[PDB]
Amino acid sequence: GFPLNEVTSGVWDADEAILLGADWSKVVIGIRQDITFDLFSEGVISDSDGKVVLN
Amino acid sequence: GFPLNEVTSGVWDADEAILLGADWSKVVIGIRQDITFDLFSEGVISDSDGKVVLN
Repeated sequence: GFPLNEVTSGVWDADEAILLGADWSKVVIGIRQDITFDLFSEGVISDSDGKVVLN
Repeated sequence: GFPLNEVTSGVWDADEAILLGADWSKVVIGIRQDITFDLFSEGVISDSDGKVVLN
């Protein structure tokens, strides 16, 4: 009689767990900044060594 | 009879001089470009050797 959600997104590891039950009001997510998109046309993609890979 | 302009910035090295007197009409500053501020959000800070240091 409780809501069941099968986790279809590929995150689940069946070798670690089968099921999790919880009081979901005791789990909290803080949204500091909502999903933000910026578009750019100047500048560089660069390596960790500081080499340019796309200008 | 001349104003005693004390230099209150940190520039004055008092181990070099106590006072400087002059004909101030003989001292000229030429301004070519006034203090200019620009803000950047695309681009790179780079090394003397072409390496990227901040992107």
